Amino acid sequence: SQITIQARLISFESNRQQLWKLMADLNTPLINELLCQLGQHPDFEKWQQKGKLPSTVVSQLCQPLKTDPRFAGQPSRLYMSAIHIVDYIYKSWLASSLPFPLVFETNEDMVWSKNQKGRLCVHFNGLSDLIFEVYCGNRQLHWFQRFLEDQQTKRKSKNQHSSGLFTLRNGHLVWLEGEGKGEPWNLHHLTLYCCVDNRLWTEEGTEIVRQEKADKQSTLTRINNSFERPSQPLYQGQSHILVGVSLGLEKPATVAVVDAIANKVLAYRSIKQLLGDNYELLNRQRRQQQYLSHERHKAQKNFSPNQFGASELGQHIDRLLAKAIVALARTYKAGSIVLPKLGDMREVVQSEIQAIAEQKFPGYIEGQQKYAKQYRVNVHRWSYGRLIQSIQSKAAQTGIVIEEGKQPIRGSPHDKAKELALSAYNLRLT
RNA sequence: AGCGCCGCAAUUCAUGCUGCUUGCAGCCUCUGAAUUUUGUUAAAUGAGGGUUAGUUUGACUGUAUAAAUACAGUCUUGCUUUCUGACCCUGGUAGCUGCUCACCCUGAUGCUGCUGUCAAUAGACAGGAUAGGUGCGCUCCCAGCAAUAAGGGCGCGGAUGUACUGCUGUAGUGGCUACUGAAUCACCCCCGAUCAAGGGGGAACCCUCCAAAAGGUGGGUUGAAAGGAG
Repeated sequence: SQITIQARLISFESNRQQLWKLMADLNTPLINELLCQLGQHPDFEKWQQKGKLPSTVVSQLCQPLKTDPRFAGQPSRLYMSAIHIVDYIYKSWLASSLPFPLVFETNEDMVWSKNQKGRLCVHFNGLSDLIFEVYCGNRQLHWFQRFLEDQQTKRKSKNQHSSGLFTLRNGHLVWLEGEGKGEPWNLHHLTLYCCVDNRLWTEEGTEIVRQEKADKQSTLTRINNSFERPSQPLYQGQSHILVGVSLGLEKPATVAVVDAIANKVLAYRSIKQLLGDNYELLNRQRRQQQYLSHERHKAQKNFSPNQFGASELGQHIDRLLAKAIVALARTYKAGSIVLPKLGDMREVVQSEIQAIAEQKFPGYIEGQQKYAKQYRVNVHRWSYGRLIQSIQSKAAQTGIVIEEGKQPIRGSPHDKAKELALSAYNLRLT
């Protein structure tokens, strides 16, 4: 699946300042001016009647800005970066003191080469003089090494390699703000974000992609190419087994590995089981959540800038749950991980508070509402969207599917997980 | 008092265990779920602001496997995050500034709360998280204040006046920028780059050999995990 890999690009002060002048003082002005000229263009409104502006506008407004004196000329790929950035920003709008990123559509825009010291280096097409190396960890090193090897593998074939099978597919070159003062090229740390596809790493995965990619002069000309390709068996997840993930307030995500054929349950993996040594994180996140809503509502107008919202502990917990759920779907050979819909979750939470209140104080409504009010204080709504996103990401990475479900309104959390998995299996026939 | 968490107990169980008839039967050593109970000089959550290009969390190749996986060997690079651990501080001055304030009444997802000494409310040297609630946390409670939610009272110089200000400072409390002191570590320590870069020196535990023991070798562990950037 798609995944973005980071790397710190490193070169000398001369090359860095050259790039800085190109971007911050000769292309960031280009970006801003193209943005206003999009704003100050006579037929601005007529396109909003459709709600989308096609690629025509930037295509015709790209070239008049080549010889504008304040721009001092850019390499062609930097013009492509600018036009793609304005495309991205106006698409994000139609729904700081830091230069706009650089956008590279394909890998051929990046040339890789080993130096005498052995490290990988990357230049960009149309630049050819800046020798930005690549800095990264082992979790990313094999990625860049494989990009270099595929580059070396296309040239030996006299450039008869299809571009899709290449591992690296996109790339973002951005500056990142830091501390200190002085010049900003030696202050903002350049970083390369590489977008790849794991589906195109394992040899079996690579051979999977050829069939649909044909779906016309060179449609099948250079499909077959060996590369260097590790062969690892594709994870063949058998169906008939679903891992429902009941989402709730007190138990945010409890799973039950259901064998739906005989309605037998294979594994009631609770959250204390889905997290292990990471269970201590769960309550911790709530300790932060109850904190934030206390401070966020305190400064009602958001006037006071404080540190609330400090950590991404929710993100880490949520991806930990994703990893554990996919691992526990593998261990029982599950053919899906089942999640409910966030659209059908606003009522689920409130039904849960009401049911817990009734089971704690039966009939005594004036005490039921009291208990519910002090229960909303202590246990807050989970970041369910992050959970669903991270679980879908890990499921795509490993290969298991995510299908829609329908959480039951009442019952035990394990009972809700089991019945949610069964409901998803029932909907699977549809 | 109330509520959420933690797991100490019991009970009932299984998602757990036993040779099966392979789905049933039986019992709670390991792994857990629920209900109730309990808070023990006990188990386990939790406990303030920062700090590493940190270690493990990798990839490939042969074997074993019905396999998650284990071993052997080759390479290795540092990106962004989460814990844990260790460590450092609870900032100094120079500005732009917020936000509120006759005196009152209860009081608000209102504010503050650590030990100790001097000292007088208000706070200075020095310790430092174990920062009020004896299991822990809290929009709950308490102690204090409340001008810094409301909301309702109520006043001296003034107003052409019908509105509004003084009693508002030589305050209380939050932001922004700049110069600044300590950590700049992941077994410990020294030297370096922090657009690059690693190399020394050492202690704790090892597997094994020279022998006969000790001692002296070769290799290895000295916390782990996660990741799609918008």
